[PDB]
Amino acid sequence: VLSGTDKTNVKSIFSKIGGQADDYGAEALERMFVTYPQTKTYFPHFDVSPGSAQVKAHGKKVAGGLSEAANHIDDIATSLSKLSDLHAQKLRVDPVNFKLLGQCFLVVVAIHNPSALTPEAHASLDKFLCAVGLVLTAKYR
Amino acid sequence: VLSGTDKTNVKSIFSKIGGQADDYGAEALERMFVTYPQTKTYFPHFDVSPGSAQVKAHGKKVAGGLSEAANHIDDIATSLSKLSDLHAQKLRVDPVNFKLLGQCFLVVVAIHNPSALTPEAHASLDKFLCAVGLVLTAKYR
Amino acid sequence: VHWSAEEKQLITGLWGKVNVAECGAEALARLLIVYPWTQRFFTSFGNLSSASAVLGNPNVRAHGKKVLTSFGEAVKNLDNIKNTFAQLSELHCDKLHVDPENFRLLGDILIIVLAGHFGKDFTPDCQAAWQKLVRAVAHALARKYH
Amino acid sequence: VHWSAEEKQLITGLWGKVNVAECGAEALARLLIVYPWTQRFFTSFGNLSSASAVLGNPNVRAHGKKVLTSFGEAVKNLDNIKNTFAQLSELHCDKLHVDPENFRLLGDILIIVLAGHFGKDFTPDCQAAWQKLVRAVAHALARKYH
Ligand code: HEM
Ligand code: HEM
Ligand code: HEM
Ligand code: HEM
Repeated sequence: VLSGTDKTNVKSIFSKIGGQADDYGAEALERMFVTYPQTKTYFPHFDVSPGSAQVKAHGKKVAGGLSEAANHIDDIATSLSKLSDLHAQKLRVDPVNFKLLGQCFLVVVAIHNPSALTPEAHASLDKFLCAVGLVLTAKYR
Repeated sequence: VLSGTDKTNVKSIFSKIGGQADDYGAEALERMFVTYPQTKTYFPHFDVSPGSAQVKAHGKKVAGGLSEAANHIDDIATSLSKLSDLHAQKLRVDPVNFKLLGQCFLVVVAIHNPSALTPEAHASLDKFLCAVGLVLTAKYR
Repeated sequence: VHWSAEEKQLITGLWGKVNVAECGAEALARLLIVYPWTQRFFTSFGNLSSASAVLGNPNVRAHGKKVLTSFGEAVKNLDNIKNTFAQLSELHCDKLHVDPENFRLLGDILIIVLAGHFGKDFTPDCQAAWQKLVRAVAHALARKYH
Repeated sequence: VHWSAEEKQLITGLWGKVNVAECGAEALARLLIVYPWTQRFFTSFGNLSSASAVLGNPNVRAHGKKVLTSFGEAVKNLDNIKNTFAQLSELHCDKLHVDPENFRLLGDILIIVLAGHFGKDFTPDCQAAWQKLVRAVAHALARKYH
């Protein structure tokens, strides 16, 4: 449920990818929409073509939540509590979908920072990402 | 993460299937071994043939944990804390496997008690079962 | 999939006694209620959102019955399970964009339905044949995911 | 699966530059470490149990390289992806009893490997072709689950 060793390990990678969060947030969704075309069902009001400023504008807030959840890694569920309704209550998002974005999110850090993502970091980050996807899918359980 | 409505709903079904727990525990594994032959990899020291008293003896303790976890539905992780090492640390059980047993477990209650398992009970029981499978797979996260 | 002689017996003998209108509606209602995200696919059906809303919706009964009849076609063809769901695969995959993992969720829920309804006659052997089928069909809608 | 002309280019052009011994060992080590339950399948390899144990095991390097070469065979045959993994399917399914969902876990981890290793040349289009392949292969080991 997130050991002390994973924590001082996830606090660590987010202070190294800090001022790039936002750009990785743009590229993350963009890769998602290309590699998993189905995810576009949810964003029909957007311009989704490679390059969009809505997509840029959106990725800047997805990074937002991530950076934040990392600042409050002891209390991730109060930190993200309004976002759990949007995704589960209102928009009714298939849970399989949280894996896909997170997966895309790792691809991007590995591209721009091959050496932050050691095997072990890959481990801590991977359980942090789908402890974030559990807070956002919480009301289904 | 288990609302007050799911709770007074899971406390309810376990006082109705109370003194049959044990027999449903035997039949549960038995169905698992027949419908998912792979699960027998884990029990090579057992006699697994339809009828076994090891299988009967084992099912009596799997019911055990369940009944117990229900008695302490506010603190399921302290209730089951020694069982999480056995399954995750020592025996290293594929997590997909917790779904299969739980699925078999619902089949058995629906057989012997068609009317306890309304759509709604089916819902409360289904989130209770894989909050139990999360305590037992906890050390992988 | 390859089917045994004795496997077809358990499957066919049991289909023979199933009320499609009853189960059809159980299967679908339970899906909507146990996995509330499946709800967004069915918005044209007016209000879902509460267990009782789901239960008293005429669309849920009518759609439900159609779904089950579909499994009918599998009981009938046993060897030809692709080719029979080809057009249905295009629809679920290409038009709707239902993630395949929900096809498993509907299979499992179906077994609970037949389980509660048939009691002791859902023997373990039979439940194993039924799983082999529910998995074959779910696999045969996956198809159009290439 | 049906492949486009331009799809084979991205796939084939990129295979051309991959170090199988390097990645082979990354892919397998990461699997063992990120999903520690995959560990029980490899007990014949002596100690696993700690990240550094996994890293410094000669078996992990040798096995890893074999796994990747296997994906090689897919790059080569693109149209014939079944039939080429048939014997390998029997082994993973019939003898070992590896649940198919782990084949997906190994695919995803492979993409992270190629991602970190190729940097900016792992364009989004390319990552989409690579996913189509990793999924085709994973599907082609499922096979013997009927
Ligand atoms: C991985 C973790 C995720 C995070 C941190 C996240 C974050 C957010 C945020 C911050 C907002 C807007 C909040 C506001 O200004 O009120 C949002 C909206 C939204 N999200 Fe997510 N999201 C995640 C995953 C997903 C996934 C996987 C999907 C499905 C593909 C999804 C679908 C949507 C949609 C359709 C909107 C609304 C669009 C709009 O407001 O214009 N989200 N999300
Ligand atoms: C669904 C919830 C489960 C519960 C409540 C449960 C409970 C238990 C209990 C109470 C024991 C023996 C404890 C003792 O006396 O020290 C045990 C052992 C074991 N479990 Fe589970 N189990 C569950 C699921 C599973 C699953 C899904 C598998 C994999 C198929 C599994 C594999 C094993 C094995 C191999 C043993 C040891 C055999 C032995 O001690 O002779 N368990 N479990
Ligand atoms: C796994 C077994 C399934 C079978 C055999 C099946 C079969 C069918 C059938 C017979 C139809 C109606 C035929 C037509 O109108 O052309 C249909 C339509 C539809 N199905 Fe499925 N289905 C299955 C699973 C699912 C799942 C898991 C979902 C998603 C939750 C789903 C969502 C839909 C939707 C949204 C429609 C169209 C509804 C409308 O037009 O109002 N189905 N399917
Ligand atoms: C998805 C892509 C995969 C490919 C292409 C692949 C390929 C291979 C190859 C080439 C061999 C050795 C050939 C031989 O000795 O006959 C092998 C054996 C083996 N594989 Fe896989 N594999 C894959 C995934 C997995 C997964 C997910 C697992 C489970 C965690 C696994 C477990 C094993 C085991 C236990 C052996 C035998 C090891 C031994 O004999 O010491 N493989 N596989």
